[PDB]
Amino acid sequence: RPSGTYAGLPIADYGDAPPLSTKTMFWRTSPEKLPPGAWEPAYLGSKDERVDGPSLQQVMRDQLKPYSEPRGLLPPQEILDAVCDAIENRLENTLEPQKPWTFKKACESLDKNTSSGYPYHKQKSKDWTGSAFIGDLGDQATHANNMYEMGKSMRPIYTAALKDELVKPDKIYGKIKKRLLWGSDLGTMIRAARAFGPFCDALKETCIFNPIRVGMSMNEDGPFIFARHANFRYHMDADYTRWDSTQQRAILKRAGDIMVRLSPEPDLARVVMDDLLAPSLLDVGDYKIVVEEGLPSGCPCTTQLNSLAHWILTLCAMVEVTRVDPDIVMQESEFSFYGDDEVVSTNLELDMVKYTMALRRYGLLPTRADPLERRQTLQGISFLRRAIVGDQFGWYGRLDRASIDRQLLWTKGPNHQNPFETLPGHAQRPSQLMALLGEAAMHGEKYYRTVASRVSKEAAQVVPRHRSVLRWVRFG
Ligand SMILES: Cc1nc(/N=N/c2cc(S(=O)(=O)O)c3cc([N+](=O)[O-])cc(S(=O)(=O)O)c3c2)c(COP(=O)(O)O)c(C=O)c1O
Ligand SMILES: Cc1nc(/N=N/c2cc(S(=O)(=O)O)c3cc([N+](=O)[O-])cc(S(=O)(=O)O)c3c2)c(COP(=O)(O)O)c(C=O)c1O
Repeated sequence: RPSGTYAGLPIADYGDAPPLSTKTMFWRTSPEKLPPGAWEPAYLGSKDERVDGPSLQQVMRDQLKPYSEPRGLLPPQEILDAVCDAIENRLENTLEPQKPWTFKKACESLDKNTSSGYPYHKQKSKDWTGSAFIGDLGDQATHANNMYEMGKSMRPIYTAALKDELVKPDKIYGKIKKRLLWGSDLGTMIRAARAFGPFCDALKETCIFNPIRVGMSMNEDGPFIFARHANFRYHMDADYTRWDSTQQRAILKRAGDIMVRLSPEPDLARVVMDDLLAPSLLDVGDYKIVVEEGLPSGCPCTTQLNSLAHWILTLCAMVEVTRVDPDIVMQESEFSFYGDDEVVSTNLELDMVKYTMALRRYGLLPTRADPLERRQTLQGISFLRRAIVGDQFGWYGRLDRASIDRQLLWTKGPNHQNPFETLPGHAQRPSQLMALLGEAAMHGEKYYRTVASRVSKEAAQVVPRHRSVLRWVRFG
């Protein structure tokens, strides 16, 4: 029955979503005071002692606004078609054909320590026997799977949440921001896993010679990835603001068509992709609202869809500007896409001003670093949280010290209301401490020493010498 607009978006029904969480999973590693400008867990609502801010619902409405903004322009249809053929073609020539996913495999693949979403909103593990969903979720899972096998449509219902994560302090103590998560319903997760699990698996296997890098290991795969990029003359590393909310469904639809066409049960996959990209029903608590545009997350094959969309858009811009055919562009370039993160290396003479304009024309908001700049060295180019570094031995991804120290101050634990509480006792995190030494080692012995000290100090409440970890971490 209900009508109107919530955060600029049409209301379609009453909502069933539980209330937004007021707790964080972050705990300080020490009771001492935080260094100034330190990152902290994002805002926790009216109950947050650190600051008096608006309601979580208001913070969520802020995040929903960009979804009602006008879309940018679709790329010129001929470029769009050639690019999409060229990307599909590239995948046909590289991906290993997969057998269908079983219902059993699909259910196994899901993360069992997160919510089931609409309508039970229970942690998946609570109806999971080890090998099958039973009880309530078993009924949802079974129904969804029957619909899948019958090629019948089902309207996903997403549940909005806000992301508990560390953030720069201005997002707590200034203008408060917190990231919108889209939380899928178990049924949609099942259908999506069955439909697209094969493609995603096939794609992960090619993460070194195909540009969708999802599933890569920074440590083991990065040096080969980065060495490939280095073979090309110009390097650029666009950063994008609000990638997800600025997507066009029409482009996501072209990405999806490629996924469907490269899946083992394409007729079944088609029904699922059409449900995923049909106007989206999102439960914000009081209301379920309809979101026609942007990317709907928590798919969970979304990161692939998104990366694929990114590949389409970047390539469309490049082709529009250089006028080189998309296949030849892939001969003369090396891409890395990981959702919204990009690295483009190319031999082509690319007009950076025109490239920036074409992306802005599509609705995207490219930004780096302080139009897009291109460099003749990969040194310093950013990828995920790393800086790409090269030396006599080769290339690697070095985590910035910011993130390193940040991991020294904060640890994960059970949800609580006050993030400045420390956990009692240990400090049960030896693996991370070592990895941190590793990450610190790549910064040189001077820095490694500092970090070694703190790591030792904390490990009190085997820490190797520098040259041995550095060797283990780069080569090992
Ligand atoms: C400090 C810390 N780091 C976490 N993971 N961060 C990731 C996590 C991943 S993940 O392998 O996709 O989970 C990262 C992956 C890539 N990658 O190029 O494939 C790169 C990076 S990055 O160091 O360059 O940013 C990745 C960083 C995580 C995520 O761990 P989890 O949810 O898998 O258990 C946690 C949470 O436990 C955490 O406390
Ligand atoms: C690039 C990349 N990074 C991921 N995790 N990022 C996190 C994620 C976390 S998390 O909030 O514990 O999930 C990080 C936590 C801390 N921390 O000091 O507690 C530090 C860091 S860091 O800035 O040093 O790298 C954390 C980094 C993740 C993990 O994201 P997700 O499991 O929450 O969905 C992925 C997922 O595939 C990913 O692809």
